[PDB]
Amino acid sequence: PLKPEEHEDILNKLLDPELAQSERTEALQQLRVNYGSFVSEYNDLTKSKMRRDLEEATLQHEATAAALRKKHADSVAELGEQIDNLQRVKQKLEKEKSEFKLELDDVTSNMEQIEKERDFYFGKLRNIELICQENEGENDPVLQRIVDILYATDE
Amino acid sequence: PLKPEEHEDILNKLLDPELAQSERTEALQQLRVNYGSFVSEYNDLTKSKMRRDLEEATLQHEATAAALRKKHADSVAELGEQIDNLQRVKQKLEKEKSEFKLELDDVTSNMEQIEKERDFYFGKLRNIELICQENEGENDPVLQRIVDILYAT
Repeated sequence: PLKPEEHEDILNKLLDPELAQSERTEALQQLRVNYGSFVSEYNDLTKSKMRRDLEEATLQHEATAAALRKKHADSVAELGEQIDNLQRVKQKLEKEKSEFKLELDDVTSNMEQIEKERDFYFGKLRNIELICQENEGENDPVLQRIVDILYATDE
Repeated sequence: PLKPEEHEDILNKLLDPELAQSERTEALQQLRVNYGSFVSEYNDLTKSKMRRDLEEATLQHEATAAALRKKHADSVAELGEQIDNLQRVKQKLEKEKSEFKLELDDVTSNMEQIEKERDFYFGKLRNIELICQENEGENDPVLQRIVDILYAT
């Protein structure tokens, strides 16, 4: 805003008639813009008019802040709910991961005992078969019964 | 004072330099008291504090929205990183769960066979057992060897 100082320098400038027509025209513009945008607004401005204006800015700012707050809050919640989900999911998977983890070797080293049981027996059979063939020339009908059991098949 | 354009009709009186300088000095004498009145009204304590008040209100509001936006873009980043981690851990547990699962599917089926083989063999042994009890009325030394094998530890 043109301080009373600066305005008066312009009015003494324009006083002199032999001032250039580029500086006279420039100096009255200065006074045109200056009056244009603010002087003119203070032609009406009542202490009440601009109290309401100031108050309305205030309302508008809080309304704007509040809407922003609303938005941010909804976003944070949604990120939070995804983390909760994933966590109900981390819980559950590492549960079954462990529930599978040795049910697997409950059943597995169950097995490697049922293996050497199989091998225990298989070896009894291999030795019986041996004996059988040491005495195969005898045509022993009982031995033949036994031999026929050994090589009998439905594995 | 001067309507927005009893002002403007005088910025053009002054424009023509051939105005007499006894009514160039009047048209400026009026512009000068106008401004006198204007500045003392612009300078009014209530109106000036209201001017400052409004200015400072917009500033603080801008400062505050900025702080709120930042607090928000930091949160979302931090929550972002937690969410991605929980997904890469999710995928890791998914792999681990099913690989344990697929191994017990292969190893479960793998021993219902081995069992079948065991029972097959035990059956044979039981068969051979029954024959040895039929013929221990004669007592072959060969049979005794077979019996000895049946009951070994």
